[PDB]
Amino acid sequence: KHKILHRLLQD
Amino acid sequence: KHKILHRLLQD
Amino acid sequence: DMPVERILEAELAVEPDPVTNICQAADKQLFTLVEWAKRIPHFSELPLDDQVILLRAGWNELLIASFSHRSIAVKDGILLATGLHVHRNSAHSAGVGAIFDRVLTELVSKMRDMQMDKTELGCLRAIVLFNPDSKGLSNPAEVEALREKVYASLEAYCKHKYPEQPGRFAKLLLRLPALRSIGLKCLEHLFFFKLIGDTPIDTFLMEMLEAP
Amino acid sequence: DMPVERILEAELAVEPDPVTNICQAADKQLFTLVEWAKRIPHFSELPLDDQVILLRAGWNELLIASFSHRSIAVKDGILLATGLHVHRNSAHSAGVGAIFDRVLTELVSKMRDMQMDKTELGCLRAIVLFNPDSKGLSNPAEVEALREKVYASLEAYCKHKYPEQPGRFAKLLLRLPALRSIGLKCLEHLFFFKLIGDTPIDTFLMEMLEAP
Ligand SMILES: CC1(C)CCC(C)(C)c2cc(C3(c4ccc(C(=O)[O-])cc4)OCCO3)ccc21
Ligand SMILES: CC1(C)CCC(C)(C)c2cc(C3(c4ccc(C(=O)[O-])cc4)OCCO3)ccc21
Repeated sequence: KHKILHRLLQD
Repeated sequence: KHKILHRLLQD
Repeated sequence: DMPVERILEAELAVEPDPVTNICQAADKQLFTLVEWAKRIPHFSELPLDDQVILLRAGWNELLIASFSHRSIAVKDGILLATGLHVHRNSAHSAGVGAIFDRVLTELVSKMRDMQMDKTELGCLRAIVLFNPDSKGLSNPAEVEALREKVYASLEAYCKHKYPEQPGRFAKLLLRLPALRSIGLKCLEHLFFFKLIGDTPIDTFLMEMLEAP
Repeated sequence: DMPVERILEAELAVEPDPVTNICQAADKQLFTLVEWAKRIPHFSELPLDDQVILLRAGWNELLIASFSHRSIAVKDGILLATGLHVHRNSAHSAGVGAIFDRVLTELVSKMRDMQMDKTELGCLRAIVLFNPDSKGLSNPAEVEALREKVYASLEAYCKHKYPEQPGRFAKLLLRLPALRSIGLKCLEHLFFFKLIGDTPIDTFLMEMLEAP
């Protein structure tokens, strides 16, 4: 869940 | 409209 | 002039299934809310139509702030104006556990942790009352001026009464967005109760749920 | 430590039918919002799950504050991140005139009247971001501490930059309840657009509209 958001917060 | 409220604000 | 002493006097002057009991208390307090507003400096001087607009716009938030502060010494529950204590479990068992918990965690517990006093409560309610964004106001600038006088007095009060707490004024104001959100969610529930027709709704409460 | 200079840098770093164009800009800015948040002191230090919770909880308000401030020199309209100017008449003609007008009257016009600057905007957004009432937070006290540091810095900034305006700090904070209400109404509209399926909704925007 929240796939895109997690990937972007990855940094 | 707003019958009760008007009457109560009458003071 | 907006003396905090007058606002405190207004608060002191009005001090006395699960959902059906809560709605009954709400109807009861609406009458008391009108008496409270009349005691707030300059409110009764505004034109009648504006007085109506301000009350119709803020009654939910105004009533929520009041029972929340009244419930500061209550554990996991609220104290209704009718004298009945409502526990979190009862609210949950009635289908309104989520919004009830928001009231407890975002308002009641926060008021308790900072020991919000009756003067501060009164000022926050006065700020809520004097909402210049209320639609239809004949003179929004006049209401904005009143709001500004209230928060100027509140800040002065906080710095004098609690000089050791520099962030108290800001902390108080920052409970307003939460109050606004909870009030809107409460209204949604009330509209649903009305729509379903399975919960008794008294005349004044019903009137507040009518279209503008 | 929460230096206002860092918050300002975050703002400057991210600076570049009618409803379909507005939603396209929203999707675009969601990517930029993540970059903005990472630049806010201590945000990236919070656990990943909390970072997600704070962004999912405040993206609407965060994006609304941004395009509202970006539209301060625009008359009766807003400036989208895509470069397109949207006038009040266009919003009305698309069926979202009421919420569009609220943005103009309660946010854009107020920011313009007080000449809210980019540092103040950044601090208000940082306060919105660090919302301790967000459900699921592993440590709400930690987020509350960050919020407190932001408004302490903001108040210091206001008193130093605008000493002639004692009520400016309070005025800034009092735009938050309006922002909260408008954000909720915006979300309702977005859920409806999604439900109807007559408006293109990009992947990130769509993801923000998914259940927790
Ligand atoms: C929706 C429902 C039942 C859910 C739970 C809470 C306690 C938030 C709630 C509060 C209200 C109330 C209200 C309740 C109690 C009192 C009181 O006892 O003073 C005054 C007002 O009505 C208007 C605003 O708040 C009405 C309905 C609900
Ligand atoms: C519902 C609809 C179309 C009504 C009118 C307004 C302008 C409030 C609006 C705003 C948004 C938006 C948004 C719009 C523009 C921008 C931008 O240009 O930066 C960024 C975000 O999305 C999320 C929050 O705000 C989405 C939909 C709507």
